[PDB]
Amino acid sequence: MYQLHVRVVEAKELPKMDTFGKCDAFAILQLNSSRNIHRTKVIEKTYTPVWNEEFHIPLEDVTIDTLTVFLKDEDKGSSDDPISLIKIPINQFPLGEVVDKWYSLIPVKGVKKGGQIRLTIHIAPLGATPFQKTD
Ligand SMILES: [Cl-]
Ligand SMILES: [Cl-]
Repeated sequence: MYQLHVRVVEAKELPKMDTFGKCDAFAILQLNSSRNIHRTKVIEKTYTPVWNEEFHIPLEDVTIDTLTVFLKDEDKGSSDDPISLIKIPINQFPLGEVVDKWYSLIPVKGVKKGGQIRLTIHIAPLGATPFQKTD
């Protein structure tokens, strides 16, 4: 009955993945290893993508669940090209609080920089208003 509200706000300091242009970045969110897998839109040709997209993900156990965030470059022939990732424990957010923070993405092998991503995260009972403190 707890919901993870995650606003994938923006990222910065992304790598130039190819000689032809800037990154076409999008983010994938996954709860644990479950089927709850969400994707943002692709922002074409920028190192500072701004998505400002909200996702509402039902949670299984707020003491152990993990959110994986995986930043990738849109498929241009070789599948989506991984940039970087982070695994965020759900238990580090006080229940009911709206937490707006930057996170350091770990670049995958062969990638020169991982980027930094801003997420606003709010875990609340599913009937509460998302992205407002649950007093
Ligand atoms: Cl182009
Ligand atoms: Cl939205």
